[PDB]
Amino acid sequence: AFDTLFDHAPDKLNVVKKTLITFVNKHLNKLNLEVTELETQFADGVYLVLLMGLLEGYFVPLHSFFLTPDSFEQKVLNVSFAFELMQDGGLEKPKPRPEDIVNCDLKSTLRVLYNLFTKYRNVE
Amino acid sequence: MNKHSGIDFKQLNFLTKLNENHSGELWKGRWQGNDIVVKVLKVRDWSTRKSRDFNEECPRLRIFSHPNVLPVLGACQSPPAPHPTLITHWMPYGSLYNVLHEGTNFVVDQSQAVKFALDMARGMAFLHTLEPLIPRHALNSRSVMIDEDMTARISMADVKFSFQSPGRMYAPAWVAPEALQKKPEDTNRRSADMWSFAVLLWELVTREVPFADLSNMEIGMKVALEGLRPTIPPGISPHVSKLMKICMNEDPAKRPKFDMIVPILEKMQDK
Ligand SMILES: C#Cc1cccc(Nc2ncnc3cc(OCCOC)c(OCCOC)cc23)c1
Repeated sequence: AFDTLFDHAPDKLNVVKKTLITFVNKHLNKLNLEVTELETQFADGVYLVLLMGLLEGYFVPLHSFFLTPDSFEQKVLNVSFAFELMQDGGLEKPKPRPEDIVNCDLKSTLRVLYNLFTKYRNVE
Repeated sequence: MNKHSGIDFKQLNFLTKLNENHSGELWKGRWQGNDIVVKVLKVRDWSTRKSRDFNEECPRLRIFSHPNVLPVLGACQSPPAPHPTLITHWMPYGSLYNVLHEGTNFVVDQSQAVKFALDMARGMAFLHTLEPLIPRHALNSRSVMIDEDMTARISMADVKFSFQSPGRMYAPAWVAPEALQKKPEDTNRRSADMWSFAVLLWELVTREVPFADLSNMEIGMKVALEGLRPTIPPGISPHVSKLMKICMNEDPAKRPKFDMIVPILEKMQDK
C-alpha cells in the first residue's frame, strides 16, 4: 500500500517526503533541532526517541537511551527502544528491523515516519 | 499459601469513572464501608513475572502510621482480577495540583500554603526513614492529595511500578536535574526528592504550574542540558527566598534533609 506511494508515483513519494519533513520539524524545532534530510538524520535512533516524547507528551530520561551513540550497536538499541515507545503509544510492532533504520533504508525510514505521521498529524 | 490475598476485585463497587489515560483508569467507588478511588492499571505484555512483582511491591504502600502519608488500602492481584488494580481513600479536595491550579471556588491563602508545605515535609521526612526507600516514588503536586480537613498527604498510590516504563517521564518539571540524566541507583534519591520539594515551594509561591508553557520533552531536555531553572519570584520574603534556594541547590549533597526543614516550616506557621 505505502509501497505504491513509494515506487510508482515518485513525485507523490517526494510529496510524502516533503510532508514528513514539515511534520518532524514542527516538533524537533522545539528542541532547537532541524531535519533537512530524511535519508540519514533518523538512522541513529536519537531523533525518533525525542520525537516520540514530543508526540506523546513525556520526557525520556537520558539514561534510557544513547543520546550520542558511539557504535552501530548503540544505534540499533536506540531504534529498538524508539520502536518500544511506539508500541507503548498504541502502534503495532513496526515492520522494519531496527538495523534497517540504522542502515538508512529510505523505505524502512519513511514507513516508520509515515505511521507516526498518520497517528499524530494534529498534535500541537 | 500466600501471605496476602489482596483485596477481592469482586467486592469493589465501581460508581463513576473519573479519568482515563496512558497509565490506566481512575474510578470513584466503595469497598467495605470506605469511599475509595480505584486505579485499574494499563500494562503492555503482562506476565506472571510482572504480576509477582506487583504483588511484592504493593504491600510496601500500605502505610497507616503517618497523617501526611495516604496509604494504598490494598491491591487486586491479577490473576484472579481482570487487571492489576490499586485502591486508596477518596480525598475530597483532590490533588494539590487541582487545589492550586484548578480551584474554581476558592483560592487557598498563604497560611494554608505554608501548612501544605509543612504537611508534605513531614510526610517526606517519614518516608525517608524507611529502609529501603519506597522505590519509584516521584514527589510533585499531582502525587500529593488534600484530605477532608485540608491536610496534605503524600499519595502512595501514585508510585510507579517496576513494569511501568522508566523511559517515559510525565512530570519532569519537579524532577532534580541529576535524576533527569542518571539512573536512580546512581543518584541520592533523598536529595533528589528535596529538589522536587523546592519546586513545590515555587508552585505554592507563584500559584503557577512550573514551566507551564513547555512540553514535558522541552522541560526535561532544557533542565538537563541547558540549565533551565524556575525564576525566583519577585517580592517574596528573604526567608522564603532563602529556603527555596537551599532546597534547590545545584549540588544534591548541599540540599537539606526533610527533617531539617520541618522545624523551619513549623516556625513559619501562624499557629
Ligand atoms: C488507587 C488510586 C489512585 C492512584 C493515583 C491517583 C489517584 N487519585 C485520587 N486519589 C484519591 N482521591 C482522589 C480524589 C479525586 O477527586 C476528588 C474531588 O476533587 C475535587 C481525584 O480526582 C481525579 C480527577 O477526577 C476527575 C483523584 C483522587 C488514585
